[PDB]
Amino acid sequence: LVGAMDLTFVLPLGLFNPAMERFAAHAGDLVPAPGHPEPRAFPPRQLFF
Amino acid sequence: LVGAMDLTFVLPLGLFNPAMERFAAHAGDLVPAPGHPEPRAFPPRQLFF
Amino acid sequence: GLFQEAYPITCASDPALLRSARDGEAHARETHFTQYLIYDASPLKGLSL
Repeated sequence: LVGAMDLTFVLPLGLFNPAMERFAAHAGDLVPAPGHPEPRAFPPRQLFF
Repeated sequence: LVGAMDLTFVLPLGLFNPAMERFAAHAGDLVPAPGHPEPRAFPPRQLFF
Repeated sequence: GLFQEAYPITCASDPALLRSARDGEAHARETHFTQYLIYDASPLKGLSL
């Protein structure tokens, strides 16, 4: 009475935001230091889990 | 039965945060008086505890 | 092998998104300028490990 549940997992990697969801939900948030590019504006390749 | 224990510790100095993590959570915060240099974007040289 | 299905987990494109999607999705930053986030939908959601 012990055993294994095997579950495969799916992670989309390096995809891209569709045309509707490109907002920020508030004005000032996720803001860089003022001489910095704000790298969240380009297509992401990283992934975190 | 009144005993003893030792622990070892790790503390970082002088490191620099990676570029994806250089953000601030909000825009308007940790701002000095309006004629002052914003030293928070500098290399950290201290560590407090 | 019965549903021919799989499940996501908690994953995102930024550590900034991974931080605010912690304690659950009560305030999940699901999307941002190009970035995105997937909250875990699974038989394993709600559990610790």
